[PDB]
Amino acid sequence: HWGYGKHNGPEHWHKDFPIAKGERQSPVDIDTHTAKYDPSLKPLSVSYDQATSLRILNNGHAFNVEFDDSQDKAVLKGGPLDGTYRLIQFHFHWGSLDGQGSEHTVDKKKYAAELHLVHWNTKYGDFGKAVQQPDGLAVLGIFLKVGSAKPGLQKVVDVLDSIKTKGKSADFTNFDPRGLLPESLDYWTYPGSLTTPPLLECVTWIVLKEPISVSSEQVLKFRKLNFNGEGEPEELMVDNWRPAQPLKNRQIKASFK
Ligand SMILES: O=C(O)Cc1cccc([N+](=O)[O-])c1
Ligand code: NI
Ligand code: NI
Repeated sequence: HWGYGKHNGPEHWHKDFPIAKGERQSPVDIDTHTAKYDPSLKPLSVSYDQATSLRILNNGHAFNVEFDDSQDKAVLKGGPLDGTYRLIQFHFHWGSLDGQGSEHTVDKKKYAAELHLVHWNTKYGDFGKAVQQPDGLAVLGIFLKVGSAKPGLQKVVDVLDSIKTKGKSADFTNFDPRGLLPESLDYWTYPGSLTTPPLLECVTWIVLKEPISVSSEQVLKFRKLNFNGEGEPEELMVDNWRPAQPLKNRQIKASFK
């Protein structure tokens, strides 16, 4: 019964999941000066025109916007990836304050939040099987800074009062995740892991260099969510980020010079 506190937070997870101290854990600090430009990288293809959003769920640690992943409707290809990766969900990690919240850091800089678009490799047939493989997932990570509002985020922000507490869901159809992407698809990539239990080492991370801007008011609404279930004492859903982990024997590659 894990979480983000003093008593059950990241620094405890290893007792249940020894993989927490593994060789390819995420997130990491991205040292921009030491990431090497890789000309082998094929260009990134994000194909979200046919996406079908279904539902938004407060899972007790974040909220997930879930997609129909029963066909190739929203897919990621190219970049560092071999093959086709299907969008299953996106979620965010965020802070109690604007000065923290991202999982990845960039030269030790923390952003206010980070958006994760989670995709699984179709060669494995479903998500559950994909997470058992070293190349099972591709997560597109996008930093959020506080400034101007992000218009394409507002639909997400407005429904959050309907999923305040753990286990609540709401219909969330017709949402276009294209409206959450920055202009540039320049990226860093490295092999890593999920950042909550069970911490599986199944992720090719693709972290975009260009952040999106969201308003103060938008992020404030994320911080009104609750970790707890309805009828339990209120614990605001904030600081649901794992800190940077050791890079170990990995290289971070850049798609750009
Ligand atoms: O890495 C995370 O944010 C945690 C996590 C936990 C469980 C599933 C996830 N997913 O990527 O579908 C992600
Ligand atoms: Ni538990
Ligand atoms: Ni995540």
